[PDB]
Amino acid sequence: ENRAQVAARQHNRKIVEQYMHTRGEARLKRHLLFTEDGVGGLWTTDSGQPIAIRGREKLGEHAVWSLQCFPDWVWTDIQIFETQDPNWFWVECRGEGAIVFPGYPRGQYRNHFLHSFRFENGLIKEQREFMNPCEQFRSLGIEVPEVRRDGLPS
Amino acid sequence: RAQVAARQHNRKIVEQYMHTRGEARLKRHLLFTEDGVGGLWTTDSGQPIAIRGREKLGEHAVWSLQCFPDWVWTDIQIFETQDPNWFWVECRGEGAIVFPGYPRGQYRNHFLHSFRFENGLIKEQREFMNPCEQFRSLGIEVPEVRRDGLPS
Ligand SMILES: O=C(c1ccc(Cl)cc1)c1c(-c2ccc(O)cc2)sc2ccccc12
Ligand SMILES: O=C(c1ccc(Cl)cc1)c1c(-c2ccc(O)cc2)sc2ccccc12
Repeated sequence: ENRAQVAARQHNRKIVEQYMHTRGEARLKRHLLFTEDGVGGLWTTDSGQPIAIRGREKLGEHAVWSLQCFPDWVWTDIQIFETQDPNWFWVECRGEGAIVFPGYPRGQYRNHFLHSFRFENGLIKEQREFMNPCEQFRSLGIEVPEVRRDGLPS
Repeated sequence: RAQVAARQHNRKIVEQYMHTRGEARLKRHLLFTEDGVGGLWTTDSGQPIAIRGREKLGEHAVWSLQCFPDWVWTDIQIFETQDPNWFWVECRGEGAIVFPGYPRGQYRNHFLHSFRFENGLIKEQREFMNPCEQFRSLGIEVPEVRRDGLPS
């Protein structure tokens, strides 16, 4: 049993590494790292609800959009965490690139990210991304509200 | 042996931290090293708000019990890692928010916590969430990214 779990964790780690280092035109094939019904997307949004892309095929189609709106995106400072579940990994990293959203000025986006990767049979079943949307607001020229700090300890 | 022993003890401390509620929050700083750091890494400013030192952490807990008087963490999932001294926690949290100068409200959010250990106690705790939900709980307007040109 431990041999099978050990093997799964070593294999899944290699897929996480591959995912995190995928840049440029290779992003068009990142969806092959997922199960046929795998889900990926952004769990921290302006609205409160995740924006998730469901299915390997739709993930490949979303990649076409991503190469237009995040044309040169890179993940940096990658730290991969194995867990007691051989099929569950977390990643702490940063990310950076141009942001080219419709109807907004071209900007430069930088942020800190946490990723969750859950695996089934050697491929990604669920990827979720967590960040602070305030930095994406700033990259688009959108005003970020401020919590008044006068009454807080300081 | 040395790594295994550390991880089992450290997991107990993470569990204790995440289940500390009510007046026991006033003693939660005793789970940290003398120079331990805790705080919020996802803010409105872009910089962390970190509380530095076990003594300042205990002082901050007094403020926290006033402003989050009934706070609980829920849906707690603790992740050990290949570092026996590094743990991650996925959870939710909820309770009243009583912030200076804002209407009393109810705050609910999803959280990730990072716990790094030194010699049996927490050296660094970091909390990550979506500040837009805290804005909502305070009655602060959340900006909206225009979707019109985005796939839907
Ligand atoms: O970057 C993103 C985003 C969301 C989900 C994914 Cl999978 C990737 C980027 C965001 C939006 C988006 C929605 C639909 C769409 O097809 C493309 C982008 S809307 C919004 C709002 C706030 C923060 C981030 C985003
Ligand atoms: O809840 C918090 C917060 C920040 C740090 C900790 Cl340790 C706990 C709560 C926030 C602020 C705060 C700053 C100083 C202070 O002594 C008390 C609160 S300012 C702000 C801004 C946006 C989101 C959350 C917070």
